[PDB]
Parts: sequence; structure tokens; C-alpha cells
Amino acid sequence: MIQGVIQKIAGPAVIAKGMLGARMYDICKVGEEGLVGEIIRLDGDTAFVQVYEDTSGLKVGEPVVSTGLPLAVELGPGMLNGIYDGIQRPLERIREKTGIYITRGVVVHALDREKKWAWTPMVKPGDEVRGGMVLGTVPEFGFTHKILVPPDVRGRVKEVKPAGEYTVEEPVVVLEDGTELKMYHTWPVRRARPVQRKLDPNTPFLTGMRILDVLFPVAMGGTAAIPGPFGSGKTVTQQSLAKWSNADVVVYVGCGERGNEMTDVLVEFPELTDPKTGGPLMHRTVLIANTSNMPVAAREASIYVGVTIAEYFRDQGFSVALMADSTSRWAEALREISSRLEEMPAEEGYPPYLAARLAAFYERAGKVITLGGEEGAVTIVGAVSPPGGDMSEPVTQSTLRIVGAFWRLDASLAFRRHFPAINWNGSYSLFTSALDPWYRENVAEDYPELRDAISELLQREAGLQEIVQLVGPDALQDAERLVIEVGRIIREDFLQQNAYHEVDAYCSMKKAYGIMKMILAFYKEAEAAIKRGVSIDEILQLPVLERIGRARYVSEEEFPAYFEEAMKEIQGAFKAL
Amino acid sequence: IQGVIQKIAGPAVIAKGMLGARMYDICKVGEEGLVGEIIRLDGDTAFVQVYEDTSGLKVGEPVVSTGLPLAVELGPGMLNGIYDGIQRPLERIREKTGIYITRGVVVHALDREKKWAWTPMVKPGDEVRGGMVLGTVPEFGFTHKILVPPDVRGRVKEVKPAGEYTVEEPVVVLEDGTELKMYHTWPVRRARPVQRKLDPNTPFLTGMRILDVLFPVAMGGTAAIPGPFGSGKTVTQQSLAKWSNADVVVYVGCGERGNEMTDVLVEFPELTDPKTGGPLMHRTVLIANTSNMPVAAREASIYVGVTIAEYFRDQGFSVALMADSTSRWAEALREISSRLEEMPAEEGYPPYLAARLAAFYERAGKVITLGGEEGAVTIVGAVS
Amino acid sequence: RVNALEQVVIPGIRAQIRFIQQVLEQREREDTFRLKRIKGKIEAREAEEEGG
Amino acid sequence: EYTGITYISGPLLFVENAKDLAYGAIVDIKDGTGRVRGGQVIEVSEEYAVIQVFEETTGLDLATTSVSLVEDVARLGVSKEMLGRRFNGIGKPIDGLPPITPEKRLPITGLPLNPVARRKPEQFIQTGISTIDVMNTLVRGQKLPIFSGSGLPANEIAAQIARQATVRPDLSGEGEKEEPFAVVFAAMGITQRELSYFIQEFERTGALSRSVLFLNKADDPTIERILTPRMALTVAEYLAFEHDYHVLVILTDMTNYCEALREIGAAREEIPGRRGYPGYMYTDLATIYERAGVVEGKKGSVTQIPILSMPDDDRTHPIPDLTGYITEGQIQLSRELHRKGIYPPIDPLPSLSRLMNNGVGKGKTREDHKQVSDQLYSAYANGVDIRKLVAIIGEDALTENDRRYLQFADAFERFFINQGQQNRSIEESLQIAWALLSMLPQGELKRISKDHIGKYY
Amino acid sequence: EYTGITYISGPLLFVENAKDLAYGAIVDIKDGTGRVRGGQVIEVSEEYAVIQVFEETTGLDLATTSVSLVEDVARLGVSKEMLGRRFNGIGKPIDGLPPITPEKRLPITGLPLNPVARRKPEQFIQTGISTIDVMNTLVRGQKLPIFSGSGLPANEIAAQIARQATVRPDLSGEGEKEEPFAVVFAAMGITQRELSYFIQEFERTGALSRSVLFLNKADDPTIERILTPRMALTVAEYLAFEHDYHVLVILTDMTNYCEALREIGAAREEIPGRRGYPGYMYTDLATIYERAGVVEGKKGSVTQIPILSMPDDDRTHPIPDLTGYITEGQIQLSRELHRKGIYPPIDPLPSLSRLMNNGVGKGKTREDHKQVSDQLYSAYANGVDIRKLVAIIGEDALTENDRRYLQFADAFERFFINQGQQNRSIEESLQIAWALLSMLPQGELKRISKDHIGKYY
Amino acid sequence: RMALTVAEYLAFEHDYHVLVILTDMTNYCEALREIGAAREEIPGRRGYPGYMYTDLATIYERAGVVEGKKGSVTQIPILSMPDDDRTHPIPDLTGYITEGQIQLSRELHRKGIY
Repeated sequence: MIQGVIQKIAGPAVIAKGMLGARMYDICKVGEEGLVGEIIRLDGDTAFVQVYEDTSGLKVGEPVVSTGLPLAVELGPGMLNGIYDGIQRPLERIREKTGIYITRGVVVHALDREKKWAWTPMVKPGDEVRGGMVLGTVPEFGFTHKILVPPDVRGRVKEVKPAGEYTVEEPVVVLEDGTELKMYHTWPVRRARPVQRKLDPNTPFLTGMRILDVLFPVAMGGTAAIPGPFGSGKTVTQQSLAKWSNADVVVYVGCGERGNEMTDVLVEFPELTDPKTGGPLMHRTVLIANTSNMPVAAREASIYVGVTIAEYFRDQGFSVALMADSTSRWAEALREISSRLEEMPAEEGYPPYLAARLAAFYERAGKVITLGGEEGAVTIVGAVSPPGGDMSEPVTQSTLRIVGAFWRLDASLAFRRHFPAINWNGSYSLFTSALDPWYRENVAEDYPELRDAISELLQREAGLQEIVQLVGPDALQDAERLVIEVGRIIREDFLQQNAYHEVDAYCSMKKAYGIMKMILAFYKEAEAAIKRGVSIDEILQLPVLERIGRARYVSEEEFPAYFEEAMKEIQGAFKAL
Repeated sequence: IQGVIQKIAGPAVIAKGMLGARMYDICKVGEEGLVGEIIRLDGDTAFVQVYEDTSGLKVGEPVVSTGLPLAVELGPGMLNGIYDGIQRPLERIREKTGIYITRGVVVHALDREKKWAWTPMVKPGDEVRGGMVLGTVPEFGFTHKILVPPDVRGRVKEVKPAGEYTVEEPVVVLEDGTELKMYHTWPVRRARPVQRKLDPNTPFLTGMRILDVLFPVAMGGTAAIPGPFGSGKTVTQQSLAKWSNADVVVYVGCGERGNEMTDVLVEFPELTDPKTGGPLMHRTVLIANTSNMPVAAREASIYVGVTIAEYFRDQGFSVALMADSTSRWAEALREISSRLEEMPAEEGYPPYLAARLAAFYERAGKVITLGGEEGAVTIVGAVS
Repeated sequence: RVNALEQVVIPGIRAQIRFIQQVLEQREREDTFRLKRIKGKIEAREAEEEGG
Repeated sequence: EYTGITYISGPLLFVENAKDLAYGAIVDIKDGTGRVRGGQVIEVSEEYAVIQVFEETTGLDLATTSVSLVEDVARLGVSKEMLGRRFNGIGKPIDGLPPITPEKRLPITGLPLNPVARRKPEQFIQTGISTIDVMNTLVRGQKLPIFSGSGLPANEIAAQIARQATVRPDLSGEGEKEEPFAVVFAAMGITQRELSYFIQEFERTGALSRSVLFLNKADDPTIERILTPRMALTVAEYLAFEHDYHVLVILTDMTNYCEALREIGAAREEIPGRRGYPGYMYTDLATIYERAGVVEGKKGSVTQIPILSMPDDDRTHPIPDLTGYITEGQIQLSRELHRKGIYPPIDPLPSLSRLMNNGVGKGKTREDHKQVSDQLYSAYANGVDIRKLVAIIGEDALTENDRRYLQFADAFERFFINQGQQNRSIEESLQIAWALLSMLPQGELKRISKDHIGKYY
Repeated sequence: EYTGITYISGPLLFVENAKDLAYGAIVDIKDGTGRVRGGQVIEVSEEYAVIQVFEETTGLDLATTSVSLVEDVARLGVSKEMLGRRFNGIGKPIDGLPPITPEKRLPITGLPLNPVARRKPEQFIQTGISTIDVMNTLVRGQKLPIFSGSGLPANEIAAQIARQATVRPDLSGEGEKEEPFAVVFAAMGITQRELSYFIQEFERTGALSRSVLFLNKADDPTIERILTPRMALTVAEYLAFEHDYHVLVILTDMTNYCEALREIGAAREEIPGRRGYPGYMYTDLATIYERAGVVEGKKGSVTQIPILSMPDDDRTHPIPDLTGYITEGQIQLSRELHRKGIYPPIDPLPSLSRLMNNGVGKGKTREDHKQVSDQLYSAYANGVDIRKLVAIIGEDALTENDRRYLQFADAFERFFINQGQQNRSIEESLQIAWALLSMLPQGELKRISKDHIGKYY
Repeated sequence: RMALTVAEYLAFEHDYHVLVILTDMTNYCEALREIGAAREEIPGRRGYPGYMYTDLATIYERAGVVEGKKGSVTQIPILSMPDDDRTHPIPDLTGYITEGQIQLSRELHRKGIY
């Protein structure tokens, strides 16, 4: 057995002694109320215990008995609909059995066994089973939440229970291998669910904004990231995957989401109804986020227990949208480790483990077909911040800018009316040569052509921008204000979108397609306006610029007929004048 | 002395069984005898700075040490003689190891397996003056005066006739005892005595008008050429030494480029002197280090050359030293001082940088020796 | 522009990098000093197994 | 009384014969100055412990030292009736009369509030500054730091929010005037003027019989600059939640906080990791700010207003760093409008806002400033920015169009942002606002709707 | 056994009886989860070693710890049949075929080539590109970095030109059938897309039947990252020097390699250098670019090309500083080209090879190549400055000469820089050049000889 | 400090006035800095000793006029600037210490003035 007591309790961490048989990165039970530690170092019979819950009364000579599980995540149903911790404890059970205050040493079931779930078997008792094979279909709302065989386990069946409710603990398929397949099954958080092969991303993910796709495309099965210095719109950009994503499985998880930000965002889901589902938004949101009211060391666990949950979903055969809300918070939590263990991290205030545990998080799942023949795609978006306000640091380069999309925010940029805001130049996408197939065939064979063509104009204005701030234009010409005004309209209506309004943005092909064709029209004719002898001053004073300036309020349903009537007005109020 | 390895961290080795160890002592770590050096002792163990990288070395081996402090080697064969920053001959490395270099290489530092000419310029029963007259070697450069090192003014016995004698073979011995051979050892970290340091007053030719006639530094200057090489600047460096009034040229780099630095070496015998009328190679010492060369090779680079020029000075020759890549010299030093308690404290460089920087110029210039002869050590500081 | 450039602008846009630089650099004295004392602890700990 | 020192220097002591001490425990001690001080067992060890004294050592001999475990956990007596009374960081009342009897003795470490137990608030208040109550909308259970530079006032502006803090009677569709409104204070380092300046504006407020003051001076120990914050907030928890009153908490001098934070930062074992400040800083600014929030089942609330005083106008400085991220919706002060004589000198051009169409601007919060907020932004911008662009392009060069931009700058700022002793209700704001907006013809006023325009014509 | 554990901080492990074990060894460690893990044996004492687990950091325990000493010295078997193999990382089966065959044993850490036996370049490689064969001239056995940005994709422009390259040395008189070509790619930190995007293209046209691949996955630890270049470096040796092949090393993203290093050193008691990046770098970076070049008497040679990423491409970063001394000349990718969509992004203006005369000569690349290279330099450069004067003053108010120098630049990006994946020869690239230069009068041709003007217009 | 103390003897007592013509304090800082880099006084302020003023205190102390005895001792520091900027401690700290300053700039050097 593993036994021992507290030697030196210092900070949220406990340093034990007398530890015999203790193994690295394994769950424990710590104190006398159960706070749960992790062996994060050995030095013979002393092992630095890291205790995810903060200490407050615990003292010398108290128990330290390690369980002997490899911080296993308990996989099963009941994930959908219901808040959970980053350390996986349902918050429902806490609020009802304590009070409204979070107290240290609250220990409840990680995966509830105060629930039962209707079983439909499918597998027959005469067959054999295979790792990654469906045993039946548990009906959780409108979704199909299959039950699979844990990888690295197979046998031959001999019995299969008939339909009825059963507790997740009870078996529902038994085998000749000495085992019983239950809907309660261990899989480590340090070991990935096995994949059949890796697939090349080649379908893009629709993140339903006309600037987070159209200009800088993001991939399905991809990875992407957005930063945000000092609260510039770090939290707000997940109101753009709130429901304007095409995922069938949405996992909102936060490394640390402060108290005020779960007063609006976390309560937002039971107050909404997703239109793709047709049913509620919380049906399709897992919820496994962590608060900053929740201890500092719980912030460090967060990432590895929700990534595996993302894999569990990916396996079933559903699009998974995982987005780690402010991944920057796991870094401070990781960095606190050094202080407490007598070590000093990576220089210039950088975390002690850089690439190692960042590259790992991102590549754990992502564009992979499974053992079981289903299509796994994981779209992961890091919503980091630079702690010191520099976008030039190791951890941004290794895995936050070498991904599918890199984006940026300025501080007076977003304040005008762009919510969220992006830098037109300084922001690129690496993946864009692999997102060209679907966009060609499905949308149109000039959707990849027009989207590079809009980006050209947007970044060419930059050419003149500089000289404006050097000594200015003291000469306005016909070819001058051409690029300049156009580009203006483009930044005014196409990058000022709001995520608080469903009329200023929404997930829809045709809105993106449409708006971008209106602008094409205004542009097209303007070049042939000047030649004839039409002053750019009058170009402003056509009402049609205002028609394109009232496409960002238009009702979604109305847009088709609206667009068709408006394309004609451009071409009429240009060629006439 | 002889001791036993205890630790190996990095390229550096630390080994106990040292006691009565000298400072800047000859160390040949292991049974592989990697060219190393004893430094800063600690306890009954020492810290050992091993130039050549270690990766085959196991702990607990025997460590042979000479018990005598590392010195610069000074004898014949240096004029028209290829060597590196450890001062081994890079071409007898090519013949005894092949194209590739496999560490733990030790060969003699001068060509000692040749039979070199001799003529006695002194006799028995006369007394010698330090820094001057012993005997000359006729060579096919000019001449090379093999002179006795400073503070050795005693009586001589047994001076043998003009012929051919190996470097290790004796031609002379002292009447008062203490034997001497043609090879001489002079300390790496000390400079030879002078009588006055003069003032510069003979202009330093560079063979191109504008260079010296407009802006002279004369003989015993200190100059500089900034900006990185590859701008055709290398034109200047070669032709400089090539035309310039001297009788010996010493070329030295450290952290210099790849293939561009090997173009220089083959094109060096294809440079031609105006005075002799034949190659510059006849009368050129190389101690260049490339950049594949060991850790502290480049760091020891400087000091070698300085010394070596002072030899030619004492003889009554004019030397022309060309300090290529002074900026890249610092690279190695930073690395070494990090792994010790000489940690950065200035501005991205250790503060002992300025100390090691000065002495290179301080201990060069146009001055008169104990032997009474003149010569100059003009330095041109390519910082780059 | 010429006049202006050679005074306020150009060396000013210089001194900004310089000021920045130096303070980034000097910050890293505390790094090394702390790291020093860290080292001291580590060795001090393995020196209680073999002595006091 | 355990004797045997090993290290004494500052408010961190180490003393042996210990292992009976727990994390977060009240001890007492003896000193050679003939006085009995305090000590929180912040860290615990094998045969010693780390103690944190509630006073500076200025004398402590090694013949006479003591330790006496008073209590296992660490606490403060807190009762219902303590309103009308003043206090200090030690926790003694400074009134002059016997200390009140507790109902609960609650820990001073703080118990966090469930994110599940809150829900979106929507009842707004009059701050008596127009600019806030339009752009950010200061509602209960929300933070809104007022960023303040060094060489800038901090005291002046703060006072304005304290005497003009008042719920809407039904301007939002309801009141909370039906339940007592009260205020809590706690200063973390104050001089000779800031002491009295605050007290004399609380007699303006008329509140000194219904407020709890936890004044910490600079003549008071430096260790109580980080104790007092937590401490104060537990007396917030007690009176908002469990005795149903809407309590305004106002925290100032969160730079004097940070002085004391730094001390423990490097003098303890732990190493710096936030560009020369600690790395357990996060927790120190989490435990503080995250307590506050309107809880769903309670009528009452803790509305926290942080007031910074941060070194200069750097934004890489530790303080504005973490604070930014934490709070939802922010307000800034600068030196653009403090050279003009405009008190307060709020500037929202660099400032940011994240709640203004997020359960606010909609709901039981009026929609009649909904589109106004969105409009004011890009309109105020057109202003400020081109004031810079003019001095490059020309020296007076502005085109037909841009002329209008800059025309709306000087005007809006003067009228609107000078409030101070002038209160404006929800209605009074919007009227005036629209009349400066008539300076721009239709086409820049696209964001305001057809209704809005006429609404407030 | 080797029992005794002290510190498992991260991916450390200590073991007793470290005296048999040596520095620069690699070893099997036995743990109770059944895992087989390499790990180089570093920082050896006579009581304590440091070993660094090649598999995760989870499963280490203090009950089962043993070490099988493999061989004290660095080892790695080399084969000559590596010319159609495929491997990822260290050298593990992705071709399904055996990893190694021992025909010789060479370490991954030795001491590079004598400079006395280093020859200079005299042949050339054709990548099928324009600008990296005309304006800058890469030749057979050459050191030449490709400076990319992190905003920019390193990785695409890497593998593109990879498969695309087919040697051509017709004009010199050496065939493609007296020159074999071996493409060695060694990457690190590649994502799920990038890892599959490579193998596919390589397999597309034959570039994996005449090449051997390496690419170190992002699921792998940072200890294997490092050995990756040193690995493929040592293989490149045994082909080109000892069977007469002309290999091409393409390293991809050097930054990731240097990051990794930093963590190994920090646990090997050393202090990182400037900007917080390794200071012990100089040596390690040297041996990778200096264990390539030509050889005297062997026609083969390893040509070295590294690719690195830079946050803004500045020189303030250590990452270019170091490199830029040991390598000759420079290629650098700028933002302006790429944004607009030009592939390759290579701008010839920051670029300049330091060796273009010490590579090929006259008649080996046609005689006109020399001066036609310093024509196109000055013709282009002039025009990128009057693009920001194309509408201030215009081009109608500008001289005749300068008007042509505009259009010239535009057609240069379209036809010359860009060609995507199309191949090109020395002769077809000089063809483009002539046509573009016919537009300029003979009066504006002054950067070529009279011979060259009368050679073609 | 030798030059200094030595002179105080001959200065006051024998009554002869002397002016100590001290040259580059650059090389002073430079050399000083090495020592504190192995005893861990950690020099740095901008990369120059932060204990600088401390040592310069006694050294430049005698530079005014005494009472009683005639003849005196007067310091004349002479040192370059690495940059015009008075940010780096080479001219900055030296500034504060001493009594006023006199720069020669480069504003007239540039013209041929001497």
C-alpha cells in the first residue's frame, strides 16, 4: 500500500514523508476531509504532493494515502447538460449539499452514480467485441451518445442485459475475459484514446463570423488561436462560438474564468436555444470549466481532463469544438510549481516547461479517424493573453502561431464598434491551401478567388496609410482616394460586427457570400467611374454606399431577396452618373 | 600528477586525486587524453575546462597531468606553418586521421620530425644576451633567428658547427648548467621584457595610397575595420598584408565563416609578396580557428599570436598581425563564464570581457626589446 | 522634415529601443541572483545526506 | 511559550518547537520591547514554522521569545450590529468603547462564492457621472476598476462616486430603495490629508451611522496592507447576503496593497515570476476580487468598486495587468482631460467595455441607451484621433468631412464629462447627448435607429 | 539494481551506480508500467546520474528502477541503403522496413572535418526557382540560411521546393546520371496538418525513392527534438563522402530546437544567454552547419539549408545573430510579398549571397549570368519606391524612364518571383529576364557589358 | 585614492596648491565591476556598478578649500561619453556627485573648432 503523513505543509502543496510505492502523476486522497493530491515528484520516501484544493486548516501528521489510479478520467454518460469542474466534480452536487460557498474538503462523485440511463443493447451475446466498438445506444436528448469498449480490452460476449434503466456502475455487457463492460470505465488522462490514422484537414470549420473565415480561414480538425492583451476582448470572442459554430458537440472549458465572467457567460447557455439543434443550447454543451474562485492548482489540472472528454466525443462520431478559455491561466498555475519545489523557471518570466506540455495539449486530438471507423475532428482554439504584453515569446511561437490561424487585437480598434477585432495585417493563416477544395465545390468556384481578392485590397491601403502619418496627402488624385475610400467601407461594415447581436453576425454561407458580392460590385464600377470623369467626392455621395452600410443589420431570412434587389441599384447609380 | 575523474557536466570535467596542481596546468583527461586544462581548484578536486567536447568519457578513469603550466611553443617551422587555436598542425591531422577529425588528437605543436638547418652565431666562452643571438636557421622565407629566451645571459659551452639538427636535438648547452634545445617554451599569459616602448615614427605601409598616406597609424598602431565581411571587404585584408612593408605576416581568425574561410586558406599561397616576389605563404603563420574547432580553441586564439609576434619582434623582424573577428571571440567566453561563477552582470556579456579585451592591444605595438631589436606588431581590429 | 528628423525623431526612435533594452537586460540580474540562491539550496540539501 | 529563534528580520519570523500549528492559525508572541504582537502561521515545517506577525519587529531578543496556539483556524468576531462603528486593520474598534460581541466568528481567509449561485444582474444605479451610466452601465455584483496614474488624483474622483451613489426608484422599472442602501470602506495606506478628506465627505454622504470603516494607515504596520482587504470583505458577506441589504464596497490604494504583496514576494522562499513581482500574486488578486457578485436567491449584494493608483501610466505594470483581465468592463482616467480642468477626467477612447449589451442595455436595463452606447463610441473616436493626424498632415489641414469629426470632440467632452457635484438621471443624459450628435449628418449616425433619433429629438 | 531516486522534477530520473554509466550514453530504463524508454545519460557523478526519459513523464516509480547499460559512447548505426527509406523522428519505421542495419557505427556527436580537406563549391543545384538561382546563387556545397517569420509559414515553402528540386548541371558538363540527388528533410514541432501535408507531396512525384525523410512529431518529448538534426546529419555523411552522392539538408524551424535545449541545460546547472535563450547555443548550432560543405578529392558534398522562424524578423532576436556568422550570405522572406500571395515570398533586396563567384563560373551557368544578376537588382529596386508615389504625384508627372521602372517591378513579381511549383532552368530564367529588359532602352542598360547587350536585348 | 591622500599631506601642511588632473573614470568602473562579480555585490544599474557612488565618495571628497591651512586640493575629472545621452551612469551618476558640469558637446567638433 501507499501510506504516510504530512511532513511539511507549505502553501496549497503538502510535502509528505513515509511514502512507499508512490507512482508519478497519480491521483491520491489528502488530509482527513479529502482534498486530492497528485505525486509531482519523488525524492525517496518524501514526494512533493500538489494538492488541487487550497489548504486552510490541515496540519502535520495527517493522512496521505494514494489511490493508485493514473489520474483516470471517468468516462460515461451524463456529460451533456450539467456543470462540472476542471478536476471533474459536478457543481450541482456541491451547491445542493453545502451551500452557496465553496469550502475545502468537499468530495463527491466525479461521475455520478445517482443517475441511470436507458439501455438499448445492439451487440449480441453470441459475438466477440473489439476495442472501439459500439455496445449500444444510450439516448441522451437528440444526440446519440454511444457506449464503446475501452481501447486495449476485448473478449468474447456471453451475456448482454436486455433493455431498461441501469446505473452507470452496473454492467450491461459481460465477457469471458474476467471483465464486465460497464458504463463506468477508466482511461488515463496521460494516455490518449488510440487513433486508426491521421487525416489531412480539408474541410473548413465555420466559426460564423465573416472575418474569422472569409479573410483568415480556420480548419475543421484544425487548431487555431487568438490572443488579447490586458482584457481587450479576450472573453468576448467565445461569444462567436457560442452558437455560431457548426459543432454537434460544444465543450466549453476554462482554465480559470473569473467570478464576474461566469455571472453572464456561464448562465447564458440554459437561457438560450441553438437553431441547428432546434432544441436548447445547454443540451449540446458539456460544461467542464473551472472558476478562479476554484483553487489555483485546480487550474493546472483543467486541460488534461477536458481534452480526453473531447476525445470520448470525437470517437462517437461528432464534430467536437473544444475551446480553452484563457489557456494563459494554466501557465501561471504550472509556473507556481517551481517556487514551491525549489527550482527557478525559464528566463524572462517564461514558464519552466515551454513547448513540452503546450504542443502536447494541442496535438492530442485533431483530424484523426478512429479504431471504430468514425470521423473524429477536433477544433481547438486557445484564447491566451501575453502576461507581460509581448506577442513575441516562446509559447506563442511553438503552438499559438504555427497553427491554422494567428490573430491579434488592438485596444482602440475594438472600442469603435468591432467586437471582436482583428489586425488586418500582422495576422495570417498557414492553412489556406488545403481549405480551397470544399470552398471551390460547395460554395462556388469563385469563392476562393474573391476571398483572396478582398484581402488584397484590405492590405494594399496599408501602402498609403504610412505616408498619411508621414507628411500626408497634399495631393488628392483620382487613383489616390480609390483604394483608400473602398478599403474604408470594407473596415467600417465588414470588420465591424458585434457578437452581442444576432443581426450583426450569424453562421450562414449566403450572408458571407452576399455581403462580399455587394462590395465587389461597388469596387468594380468605381475603377471605370474615374476614367470617364467622376470625382471620388460624388462616389461618397451615392446613396448605394449607404445601401451596403445597411447590409450589416439586415434580417437573415430577408437577405436573399434583399441582396437581389440591391445588386441592380449599384450598377444603375454608377453607369448613369 | 595523476588523479581520478569524479564528474562530467557538459564538456567540462571535474576530477579529484589533484593536489599540488598548478594554475593553467596541462590536463589530458581520461585514457583518451582530450586536450584540456586545469583551472580553478576547489577542495581536494578541481574544475577542469576541456576544450574538446566529451561524449565517450566515462567517470573514474585515470587523468594524466604533466605538472607544468601550459606555455606557447616557439621554435623553427612556424614560418610557412599551418596550426589552429590549440596550435596542432591541421594538415598532419589530415594525414593521421584523414579528412575527418576524431577527438583526443595530440601531435607535436611544431614540425619536430624535420631536420632543420643551423649556423652558430655565438661560440663557447662568450656570454649571450637575452632575446637575441644563439644561432640562425637559414630557411626559404628569409632567415629565422633562433635566439635564447629572456633573462638567460650566462656563459655557454659546447656550440656545435653549422649543419642540420632536429628541433629536439641540442646544438648548445650552458657552462653554468641548465640545458636548452631549439624549441623554447614561453608563458601564454605573460609578455616579454622591454627597455622602452618608444613612440611610433616609421610609417606603416599598406601598399595602397589613400589607406596609409591620408590616415597613417604608423608602425605600432592599432586600427579597425568594421561591418561584416562579404561586402568585398576581404579584398582589403588580403592585399593589406601582401603589399605592406614587413618580413612576416600572421593571420588569425576565430568564429569565422564556413567555406568562405577555406577560400582564404587556398588562396593564401596564391597571394604574392612584392618583396620576395614569390608567395606570402613562405612568411605567414596561421593559428586560425574556423568554427568547427573546439570550445575554448577560439577563446585561447588571441593570446597565442600575440606571444608569437613578440618572438619575431625580438629577432628584428616587422610583423603584421590581423585580428579578424574580434566580436565573435566573445561568443566562447560567454558560454564558459555561464557554467561557472563568473555569471553575466554587465549587459548580455560577462564583465570580465573588457579585461580579456584590453591586453591583446596593450601587449602589442612598436617597442624595443631586451635584445635591442625593433619590430612592430601593428594590429588591425576587424570587429565585424 | 530634414531638420526635424535629425533632432526629435530619429535619435528619439533610437533611445526608445535603448531604454527598453537596458531595462529588459538589467531585470535579468535578479534572475541570475535568485537562480544562484536556488542552486545553493539544491546543493545544501544533497550535502545533508553526506554531512551537515 | 516556545523559545528558540533561527531567523528574525521583518514581519517574517521562524521559531522552533512546533508541529502543533496549522495552516492559518492565530498564535501570540512575546518580544523584548515588552509587548505581545500577533502571528498567522502562513507556512508550517518539520520542527519550526513560518509565522507572519501583525506588527513590524523593532525589537525581539532571543532570550525572550513565545508561541501559544490560540486557535486552530484563524478568525475575527463579526456581528450584525457593528454599523455606525469605525475600525482599523488590527480589528479593534477605534471608537473608544468596548468591542462588540460576535454572532459568528467567520474566517478572515475568505470562503469563495459559487459561480452557479450567481445570475446576470440588471438593476442599474446612478453614480452621478453620466459617462459611466451610458457606456459601461454600473450594475450590482459587477466590478469596474477606476484606473488612476501616479501624479494623478485618486481621491477627488472617488468622493464623487460615494455621495452620488443611488439606486433608480423605478427609472429601470424598479427600485431597491425599499431595502436599506449602505456603504463599506477600507483604506490600505493613507497619509494625513487622505485620512480627514474621506471622513468629511462621509458627513456629506450622511453615512457614519450605517457604514463599516476598516482604515489602514501608513503609520499602521505594512503587513496589514494585505490582511485588511480579505478581512473587510468578510464583513461584506455577512451584511449583504445574510442580512439583505445592498452594500457598496469601495477599495482604494491597491498600490499600497501591492507594496506589501511584494514584501512577502522575495523575503519568503518563493521566487519572482511576473516580471519582478511574485507568481502567487494571482491568488492574492483573485481571492480579493472574485468575492463580490449578486447571488440569485438573495436580495442583497456586494458591489465592489476597485480604485487603483498604479505607478505612472504603464500598462505592463503588474497592477493594471491582472486587474484588466479579471474585471468585465473598465473605466480609465488620464491627463488629456486633466489639463482642461474637467473633474472627473474619464477618457473612454483607450478604455474598453465588455458588458454593455450583455445583460445590460437590454433586460430591465433600458434599451433607449442601447444603440446610443454603440454610436457614442465610433463618434467620440472620430474626434480624439484626428487631433493627432492634423499635426502631421498639415498644421490646420482638415477636409469638409473630417472638420465635422473634430467639431464633436471638444464639445462632447466639455459638457458631458464635467459632472462632479451635478447629478444626471438616465433621461437627462440621452437628451443632451443627441444634440451634439446632430453635428454629424445622417450616414455616421447609421448605428442609431429611426426610433432613437426622434425619441430624444 | 540501480535503485535510488532523487528528483523527478519533470522528466528527470536519478540512479545509483552511475560509475559504469557514462556521459553521452543512451539506455533502457525499466519501470513497472512495462514501458521501454531511452534517455541519454547526462550529468554523471559516482553516486548519481541524470537520465531523461524519451517517453512521457508518467509511470516512473521508486519500486522498479533499473538501467541496462547499452554502450557508454553515443551510438547510431548507418546504412547506404538509406536512399529510399522513410523514417520519422529518431529513425523509427514509417516505411515498415527495418530501421538500421550495422554496416558502420558513427556517433551523432563527433568533431567535424579538417579545413585543410574542405574544398570550395564548383557545381550547382537547380531548385527550379528563379530568384534563388539568379539574384542569389546557391551552389553545390554551400551554407545559406532561409530566414522565415512565425506569422509566415516556414513549413510550406520548405517541403514545396523540396520535391520540386531536381539537380541540373548540364552546362558544366556533368549529368543527372553522373550526379545522384538525395533530399534529407529533418523537421520538428509540426502540427497534424503539416505532418500529413509533407509525406503526401513527397510521395506524389518520385522524391522518396531517391530520398530519406525525418520529421519529429509534436506528441514527442523535447529531448528527442534535439537528437533529430544530429541524427540525419551523421547519415548525410556516409552517403556523400563515402559513395559519391550530393545530399541536400533542409532543416525546418530552428527555434523549436533551441527552446528544447534550454530546458536540458537548466537541469544541467548552466545559465541561458540573451533574450532568455541558450548561451551554450553557439557551439551546438555550429557543428550542424559546419559538418557539411565540400571535400577535396570527393565529388560528393552535403549542402546545408536551414529554415528558422522569427517573431517580426528583427535582428534584435538572438536567433538570426548567432547563425549569421557561421553561414554565408542570406535569403529572407518578407511580409509584403506574402500578404498579396506570391510564392516563394523571397525578396532579393535584403538578400545577397556572399559567394557566387567562388561557386560556379563562366560557361558553367552561361557567361551572361554574372552581369545580368546586377542588372535585375538595380532595375527592380528602383521601382518599389515609386509605388508610394504612383498617386501622390503620379506616374504621368514622372519621367519616361521611371514610368517603365514601375511596370517592370509588377511583372517581376508575377513572372519571375512567383511560378508556384513549375520548374525552371538557368536558361529559361535568363530568358524571362531578357524580355523584361527589352522594355528598358539600351540607354538604360548599363549594368551589363556591351557583349551582353549584343547577346540578346 | 593614492593620488588623492598623498597630495593632502603636501597640500595643506607644506602649503603648496596642486590640481589633480584625473583622466577617464571609464576604466575605473570597468575594472571595479569585475570584483563585485565574484563576491556577489551584483553590479548593475544599467550594466555598471550600482555600488559606484559609494566608492567615488572619498576619492572625490577633497575637491573644495580648507580652513586654516593654505594650499588645497582640487579634482578635475575627465571622462568621455559613450553616447550624448545622459541616461547611462558613465556621465549620469558622475553628474550628481560632482559640482555642476561642463560638456564640450560635438556640436562644434563637427565644424573644426578647437
